[PDB]
Amino acid sequence: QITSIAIGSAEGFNQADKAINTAVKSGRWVMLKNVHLAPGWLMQLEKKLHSLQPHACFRLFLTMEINPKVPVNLLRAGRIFVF
Amino acid sequence: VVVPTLDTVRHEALLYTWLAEHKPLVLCGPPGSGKTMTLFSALRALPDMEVVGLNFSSATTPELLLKTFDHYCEYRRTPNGVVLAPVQLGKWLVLFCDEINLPDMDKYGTQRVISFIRQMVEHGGFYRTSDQTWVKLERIQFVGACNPPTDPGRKPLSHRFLRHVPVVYVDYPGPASLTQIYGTFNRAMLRLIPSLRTYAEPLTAAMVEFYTMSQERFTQDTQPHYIYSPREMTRWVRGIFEALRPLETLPVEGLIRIWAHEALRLFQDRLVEDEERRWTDENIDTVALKHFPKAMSRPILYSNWLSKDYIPVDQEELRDYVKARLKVFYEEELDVPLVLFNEVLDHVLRIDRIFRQPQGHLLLIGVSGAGKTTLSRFVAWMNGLSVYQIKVHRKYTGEDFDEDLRTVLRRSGCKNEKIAFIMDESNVLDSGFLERMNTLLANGEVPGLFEGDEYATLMTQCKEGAQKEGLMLDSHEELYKWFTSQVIRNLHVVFTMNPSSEGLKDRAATSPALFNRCVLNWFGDWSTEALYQVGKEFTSKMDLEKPNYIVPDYMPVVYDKLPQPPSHREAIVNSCVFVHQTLHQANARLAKRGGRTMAITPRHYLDFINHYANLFHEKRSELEEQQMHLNVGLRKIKETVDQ
Amino acid sequence: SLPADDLCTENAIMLKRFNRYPLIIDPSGQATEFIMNEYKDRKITRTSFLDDAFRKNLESALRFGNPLLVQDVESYDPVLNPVLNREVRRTGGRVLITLGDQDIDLSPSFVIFLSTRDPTVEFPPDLCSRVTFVNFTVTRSSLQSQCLNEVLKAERPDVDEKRSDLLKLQGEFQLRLRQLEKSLLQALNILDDDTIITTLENLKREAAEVTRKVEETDIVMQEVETVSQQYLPLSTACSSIYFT
Amino acid sequence: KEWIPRPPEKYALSGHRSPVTRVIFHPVFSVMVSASEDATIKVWDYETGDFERTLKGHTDSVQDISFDHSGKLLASCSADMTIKLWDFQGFECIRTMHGHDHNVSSVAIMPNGDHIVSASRDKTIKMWEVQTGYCVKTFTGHREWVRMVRPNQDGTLIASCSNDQTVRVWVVCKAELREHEHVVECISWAPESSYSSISEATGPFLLSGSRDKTIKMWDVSTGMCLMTLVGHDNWVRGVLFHSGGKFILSCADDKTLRVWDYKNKRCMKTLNAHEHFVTSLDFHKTAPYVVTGSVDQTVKVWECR
Ligand SMILES: Nc1ncnc2c1ncn2[C@@H]1O[C@H](COP(=O)(O)OP(=O)(O)O)[C@@H](O)[C@H]1O
Ligand SMILES: Nc1ncnc2c1ncn2[C@@H]1O[C@H](COP(=O)(O)OP(=O)(O)O)[C@@H](O)[C@H]1O
Repeated sequence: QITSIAIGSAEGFNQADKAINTAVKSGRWVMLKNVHLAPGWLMQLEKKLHSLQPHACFRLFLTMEINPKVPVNLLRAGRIFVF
Repeated sequence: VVVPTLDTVRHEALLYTWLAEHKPLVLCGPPGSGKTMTLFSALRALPDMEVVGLNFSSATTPELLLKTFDHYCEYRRTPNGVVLAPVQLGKWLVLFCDEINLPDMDKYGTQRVISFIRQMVEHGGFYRTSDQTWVKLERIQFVGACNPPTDPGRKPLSHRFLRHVPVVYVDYPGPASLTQIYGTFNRAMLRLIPSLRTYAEPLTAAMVEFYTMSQERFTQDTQPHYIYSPREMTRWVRGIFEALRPLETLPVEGLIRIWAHEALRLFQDRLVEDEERRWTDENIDTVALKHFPKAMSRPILYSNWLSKDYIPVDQEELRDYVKARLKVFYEEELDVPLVLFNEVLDHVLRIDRIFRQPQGHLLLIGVSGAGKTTLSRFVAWMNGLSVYQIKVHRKYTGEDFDEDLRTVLRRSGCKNEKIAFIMDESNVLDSGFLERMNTLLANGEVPGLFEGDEYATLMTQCKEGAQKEGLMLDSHEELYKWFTSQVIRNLHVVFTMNPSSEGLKDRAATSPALFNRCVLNWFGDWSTEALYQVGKEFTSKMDLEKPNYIVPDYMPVVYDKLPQPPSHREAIVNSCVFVHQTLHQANARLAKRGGRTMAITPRHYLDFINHYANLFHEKRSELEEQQMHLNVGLRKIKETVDQ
Repeated sequence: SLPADDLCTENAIMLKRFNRYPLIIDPSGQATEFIMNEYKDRKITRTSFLDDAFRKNLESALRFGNPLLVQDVESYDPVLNPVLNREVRRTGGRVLITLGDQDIDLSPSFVIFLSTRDPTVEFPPDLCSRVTFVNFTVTRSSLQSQCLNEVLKAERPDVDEKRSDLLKLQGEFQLRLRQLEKSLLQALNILDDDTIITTLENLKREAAEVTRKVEETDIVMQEVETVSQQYLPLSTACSSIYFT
Repeated sequence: KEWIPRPPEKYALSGHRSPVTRVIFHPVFSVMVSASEDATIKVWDYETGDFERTLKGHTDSVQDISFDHSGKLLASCSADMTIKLWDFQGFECIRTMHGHDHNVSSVAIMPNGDHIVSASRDKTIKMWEVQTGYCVKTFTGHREWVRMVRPNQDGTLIASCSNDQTVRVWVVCKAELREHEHVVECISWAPESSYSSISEATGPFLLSGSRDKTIKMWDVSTGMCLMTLVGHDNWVRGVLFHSGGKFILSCADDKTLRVWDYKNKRCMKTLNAHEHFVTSLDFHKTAPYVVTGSVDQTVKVWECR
C-alpha cells in the first residue's frame, strides 16, 4: 500500500506530512513527487525523519531532478540512486 | 544659509520660472551638490508652495507616494469626478523627490513608481485602487532630485516619463564658488576671536586645496562610500566654528590644530587601508605647512570630557579619566571588564563628537566583536543618552519592526529623551525595515508608522509633551511639525556591519540615507599595535619574568616598535599577537585552495589570553604543589632512615 | 564512550575547559552521547533552537545551573547573544542575565552547548565571534581502529574479548600503581608507630600485584600481533576507500 | 557667616583601603563621620585628625551616613539592600532596616523627627519609622532609579534628585522640574538666610547640581529655574548652601571645590581639593570647617577664614 503525494503546494506538504506520520505509525510506503521545489520542506522532512522510529515495511521515497536546490542533509542521510 | 553666486542665482531664477507654471522639474547632479538647498532657496519667492520631501529607495513602490498624500492631502468628489488637493487651501503641495532614478527596474525594463508619476503628470491623475476611480490632481506639482545614470547605483529613465519633466543639471560649485562661499563663512567665523580675522584667507584656501586633493584621489572606484561631495565641507567649517565659539581667545596654532582635528574627524574617518590614512595625514600636514608658513604634535585629540569647554587634551590624563568612568560604568550598568588601549580613546571620542552634533547619526564598519556595540553603549551612557536596540528574535517581521520603531519614536520625541539606537547587521534582511530606516535617516519622520487611532494617541501625547515643554499648539499640523523637530534634535541612530564591500553596496542601494544622513566610521580590525597593547596590559597579573632570557639576532617582529632589547614579557606578548596573526595567513591559504574558512575576531584573542592566564596559573600551582609533596616525602624518608 | 585518539580527546578537553561556550561540529553524533554521559549526573537536558520549548529549557538552565545541549544551530535565535557575551548585572545576592523579555537570575555555573549536524553549515554573523569551534572530524587512525575492532568482533570473538579484557587489566594496573604511589606520598607527608608500618606492607603486596601486570603485557603482545599481522590490508583499504 | 576655605588642609584620616562615599559633620561634637565602600564607616575628630571609632556590620559598600539634631541616633545605608540605625557614642548598630528590592543610594533623617527617608535603586523613596523600621510609606513614579533624597526642614515636602534628568518634589507628587541634559546628581533645600538674598539675585527654593557640568537654583512655586551656575569641568557631586545664605558650596568630579557668590553670578573660589574626584561634601553647622571625601580614599577637612 503506497501513498502518493506531490510537492509544491502547502496543502500538498500538509498531506505529505500527515501521510508520513501515518506510514511511520503503521509501516506503509509513502512516495513524494519532485521534492526539489521546496528546500525548507526538505530540511523539515530530513530533520524530522532523522529522529523517529519507523515500523517495519515503512519506506519513504523522494523523486527529484539534478539541481542545487537540495540540502546536503538529504544527500548524506538518504540512500541515493541515479536514473 | 545660502551665499549668492552665479550658479545659485541662475538656477534659482530658472527654478522660479518653471515652478510658477507648476511644471514638473528634476534637478540632476551628484549627491550633496546643493540641489535641495538650491530648490529650497528658490522656493521662498513662492509663498504658496508647501514642500514635502519624498525619500526614494531602491525598493520604491507607488504606495510611497500614495500614503504621502494621505498625510498631506484630501480628496473629494466634485461634479466632474474626484479631485485630490492639499489640505492647505490656496497652497500647492510640492513633492520634492530626492532619488528618482534609484528604484530597480522590473525584469522588463521599467520602474513601477516612475510610470506612476508619469500617470500623475500626463493625465493629471491616477486610478484610486479602492474602487478603481479616476482621481485627478488640483494643486500638486512634482519635482525631484537625482544623480546621473553613470552612477553604478542609478539607472537611466524611460523617455516616456523624461519628456514631461524638464531636467536641470546641477554641477558642484567648483573652485571659484567654493572659494567665495567658504571665504565668506571663514571671514564670518573669525570675529569671535578678532585677532584671527586676518587669517580668514589662508585658512579657506587651505580648506579647499586639501579637499580638492581629497576628492580627486579617494573616488568611488575603490570603495562604495567615498562620497567626497562638498556637503561635508559645510560640517568642516561648522566644526571649526563650534571649536571657536566658547573660547573668545586663541593663538593661530590653536586654530590650525582645530582645523587639522576636524580634517581628521571628517577625513580618514572612512578610509580602509593604512596607506590611505598615511597619505591623508601627510597631506594634512603638508597643506598646514604650505598655507601657514602643540598643533604640530601628532596625537591631536579634543574632548568635551575633562573641562567645561571643548579644548585640546593630552592622552595620559584622558586614559586616567576614562578608567575612572569605566569604574563608575561597571558599578552602574553592567559587569563587563573591558580592555582599553590607544584606539579605544579615539573611537569613544568620535562617538561622543557625533552624539554632540544635531542629527548625529553614524555608521560603524569593523570586524564583529571588535567593541563597536560596547563602546557605543559606553559613550551613550556617559553623555546621558538612553540606549535602545533591536530585540531580534525568531518570528520578527516588518510589523514588529514598525511597532518597536513606533514606540521608541514616541519615547524619544514626546518625552524629549535623547535615545540612541543600536542598529545592527542582524536585521537588514527585511527590506521594509531598510526602507523605514532610510526614511528616518532622511528626514527624521517616517510617513506612515503612526496612523489612525495610533495617530490620535500620538497627537494626544504630543500635546501633553508640548504643554510641558512650552509650545502651545492647538492643531495637529504644527504639533506634528514640533514632533519632527524633537526627533530631529533628540535621536542618534548608529549602524553596524562587517567590512563586506558587496554588503556596503547593497546597503547603499536599499538605503542611500545610510550614506547621506550619517557619518561612516571605519573601525576595521584591531591593528598589531592595539592587539599588542591589549595582551601586554591584560597579562600583567602573570609572572612572565625570565631574567636570563636572551634575544636572538633575528626576531619575528609582528608588532612594530618593540624595544631593541625586547624583554621576556615583551617577546611573550609578541608571540601572543603572532598566534592570532597566523590565523589570517591560515584562512587566506585555505580559501586560496577553495576551502571553507571562518572569522578570526578579537573575541578569539580575548579567549586566548584568558586561557593563557588560567593555564599558566594552574601549571605553576601544580608544579609547586608537586615539588612540596616530593620534598616533604623525602624529608620524612630521611628522618626515618636516620632514626 | 569517547573514542581513543587525539582528535576526540582534544575535543573532550575543549568541552571541559573553555571561556566562550563551545560549538561542536558533529558529522556523526558521537559528541551527543559524549556530552550526555559527561554531565549525566547533573540531569543535563538537550533541545534545539527549532524546538518550541527552547526558551523554557533556557530559563531552567540559567536558573538552576543545569547545563543544556543545543543542537541544530544554523537557525540560531540571537536571543542568546547576551549569554555568550558574559554580560550580567548583580544586585547584592542576586546575579541576573538580561534576555530581552526580562532579566532573570542565573546560577554561578551553567554550561550551554551548541552542536551542528551538517559540517557545511555557514553560521550567521553572530556566531562568527561569540563562540569557539570544536571539530568532531574523523581521521585515518580512528577509522582504522574502528575497522579492526569490527573485524575482530565479527570473526574472532575469543581474540576480541581477550584483547579487550587484557587492555582493561593493563589500564587498571597502571592506574593502581600510580594511585598507590600517590597514597604513599600522602602517608609520608615508620619507626614512630606500628600502624604506619602496617599499611605499607600491603602496598609492597600491591607492588607484587604490579608483577601481575608485568606478566599481563606479555599476554596482550600475543593478542595484538595476530590481528596486526593478519589485518593490515583490511584497515588500510577501509581508510583509503572512505577518504577517497 | 563668611566661612570660605584657605589654601592648605591641616589633617585628614588616611585610614581607608576603599573609596569614600559620603562625609558629614557631627552637629554638636567636634567630630566627623565618613562612610566608605568597604562596608565600614569611620568617626574621628576633625580638630586633630586622629581616628576615634568605626561602625561595622554591613556586607557591601556603605553609600551614605548622616546625623540627627545632635548626632546620637545615626543612620547609615549600604548597597546590600540594607539600612542601619546606630548608637553614636556606643558605635553599635541597634536596628537593621530592610524591605527594598535593590541597592540603596542615599539616606537622611529629620534631625528632631521620628522617621527616615531612604532612596533606593528600584526607582523609589522609602519612608520608615525610626523605632520600628517598618516602611510606613513608599513613593514611586520614576523612570530611572533615584540618586539622592532630602526632606524639607519643616517636614512637609521631600526633594528627590532622580536620574531621569529631573528633580521632583513630593507631598508627605507635588511637582517635577527638568532643566538638565545629564543625570542630576545632588540636591539641597535652601535656608531662610538666602530667602531675601535670592530675591536680590533674580520660596521654597532648591539647588541641584548635575552631570551636565551645571548647578541650578530652582523654585517650587513656579517650577522654573531662577539661576544657572555654569563653568564646571565635570559632574557635580555636591550642592550645599552656606549658613550665612549668600554663598553656594559645591563639589564635582574634577578635583575642584567651588564656592559661588550667587548674588552676582561669579565664582568666588576654586580650590584644588584633591588629586582625584571628590565624591561627597559637607559643612559644619557652626564651626569653621568643611569636609570633602574623595576617590583617593581620603577625607580632607579645610579650616574656614
Ligand atoms: N553654492 C554652494 N557652495 C558651497 N556649498 C554649497 C552650495 N550649495 C549647497 N552647498 C552645501 O551643500 C549642502 C547640501 O547639499 P544638497 O545637495 O542639498 O544635499 P542632497 O544630497 O540632499 O541634495 C549644504 O550643507 C551646503 O553647505
Ligand atoms: N575591546 C574590548 N575589550 C574587551 N572586551 C571586549 C572588547 N570588545 C568587545 N568585548 C567583549 O564583547 C562583548 C560585547 O561585544 P560587542 O560590543 O558586541 O562587540 P562588537 O560590537 O564589536 O561586535 C562584551 O562582553 C565584551 O567583554
